[PDB]
Parts: sequence; structure tokens; C-alpha cells
Amino acid sequence: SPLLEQLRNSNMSLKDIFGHSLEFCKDQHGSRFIQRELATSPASEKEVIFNEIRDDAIELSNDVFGNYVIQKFFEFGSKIQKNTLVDQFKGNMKQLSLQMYACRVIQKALEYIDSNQRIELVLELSDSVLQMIKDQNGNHVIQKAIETIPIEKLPFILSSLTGHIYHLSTHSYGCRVIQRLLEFGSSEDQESILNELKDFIPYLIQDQYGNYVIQYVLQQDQFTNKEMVDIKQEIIETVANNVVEYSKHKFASNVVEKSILYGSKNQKDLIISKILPRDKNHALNLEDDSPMILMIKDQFANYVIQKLVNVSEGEGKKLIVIAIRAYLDKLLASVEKLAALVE
RNA sequence: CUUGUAUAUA
Repeated sequence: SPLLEQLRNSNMSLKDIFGHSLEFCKDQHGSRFIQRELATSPASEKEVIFNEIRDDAIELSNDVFGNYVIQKFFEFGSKIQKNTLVDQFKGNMKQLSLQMYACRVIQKALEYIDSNQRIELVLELSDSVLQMIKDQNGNHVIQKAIETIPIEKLPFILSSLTGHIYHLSTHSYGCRVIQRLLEFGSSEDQESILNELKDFIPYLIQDQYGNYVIQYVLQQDQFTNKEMVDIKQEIIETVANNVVEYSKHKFASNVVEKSILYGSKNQKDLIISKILPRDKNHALNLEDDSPMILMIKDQFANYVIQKLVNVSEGEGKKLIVIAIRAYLDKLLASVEKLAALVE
């Protein structure tokens, strides 16, 4: 097409492309041009493009390059224009949220439209909550709905999740949604999610996706509800019972690190006490089967040892530091990092 | 062991 050739080989404006706007949106270079202009163009030039491609808004939403232009009409468009797009999305929320490129439009839309329009569209997913969470695209729409709409207006999300909370916490996308529900949810909503997890802590810590859900609970302050305090303690105790093993684990090691980093004075000392040498003599002559030496030699546990040095109390730090120094004398990047940070 | 984990468009 002539106008597209005039663009790439050379400047034009939105008034010059009145005949072929829809053609411009679907092309890559033609789209990036329209995105650029919509940010700076006056209302008149924006209306001209809009009133031309308004009928093909759904098709463009789904488009590889056209979806950006519809996004820009939410970001830079007028109230009347935003309302027109919303009216086209009604009855199509399930479909659009599943589409690879249209879900990006739905997510952008939720950020810019008014509170009443956000819930109105999201209510169309009230019966497909589990479907959407498990979807590669639809979970991001759910995540966005939680972030943009108050939980008190979204009772259908958690109520459709009761009984599936442990399964989703070990799922790729579900763990992202659970974290979001714990963040934006009320005291009662956090209760309902953690009740279904307070029985399976060892499994979550060692899981490839669950350990992130654990890590999120670990980095919560004591300012939160009564449940969050109890569950945090359960995690610390569980890690305290298996300090050596968890630190030698690929996924669980990160949980140990977060435990000694965000845990309270008492909680932190409980974990270290399982590793700490008994006195000055034990630290100087450690056996190869002691907690310290089993951790320093390990590929994952050495980071926990490194993490211990930083967060340790004057008395505890004194015993750990000299224990590492003793290991260097008897005998990789793991030992290089411990070496220098001691010196 | 130049050392260790999860989000989808040009």
C-alpha cells in the first residue's frame, strides 16, 4: 500500500491516513506510528482515527500489532471513547481474556476505566475463575482484577477456590494468584487460604512453586492478623527441624534464607542454634559430619552460610566466622565467596 | 560450582 511505503522510506500525521487506519494498525511500523501520535495528537485527530476503527475494535484487540493501538485509546482516549470500547467488550470478557493479545487490552482497560465498569466486566468471569487462573493468559486478567478492584466486590474469586488452594499453590500460575489474594484480601480471606496450607508446610517449602508462597508469608510483619503470625511461626519451626536438609535442597534453601532474614529475634536464634557450634573449641575443630561442614561443602547450603554471617548476633557471629576460617585452612566459587567475605 | 528456583505480545 502507497501510504505505508511513504512512511517507512521517509513526516506524516493522523490526518494523512484517513482512508487506511485499520490497515495501519495491523502493520507493525504503521502501528508504532499511531501509538506515537496518539500520545501527542489533539482530540480532533484522535476522534478521526477512533471513529474509523471503532467497528473493528474486537478484531484489533486480538491482533499482534493492533492491540497496542486499542490500549492507547484507554490511555489517551476520551471518556466517550473509552465507554464505547467497553460497551463492545460486554459479553466478550471470557473470550478476550483467553486470547493471546486481547488479554493485554483487557488488562490495560481495567487500569483506566472507572470502578463501576471494572467490576461489571469482571463479573462475567464469576463462573470461570478456576478456568482463568489455570490459563496462560487468563491468570493475568485475574491478577489484574484483584489489583484494581476491592476484594469486597470480588467474593466469587475465593469462594470458587475453596478446596483447590493447595493445588494452585503448587501450580505455575496459581501461586501468583494466591500471593495476590493474600496481599489484597481481608483478614478473613487470609484465614481461609492459610487454613488450607497449615497442614502441608513441608511440602510447600520443597515445592518449585509453593516455596514462593511460603517466602511471601515469611516477609510479612507482625502488624498483620493473628493467622499470619501463627503460620509464620509454623514455617520457622518446620525449617528449624530440618535446617540441614532444607539448606541442601534446591528450592527449600531460599526458604531458609528468608527465614533467617525476616524472622524475629527469637525465631532467628531458633534456626541458627541447630547449626551453631557449641563453643570456641568445636568451631576450631569441626568434624566432616557436623551441620556447619555439611552445609559449607554443599552447593545450595553455602548461600545459607553466607546469609548467616550477615544476620548473626555478635555472640553467634563470633562462632560462625571462626568456624569458616578453620575450614579454609584444612583444604570452587562457593569457597571463594566465603573466603573473601571473611577476610 | 566463572556456583542456586516461577509471570505470558513487535
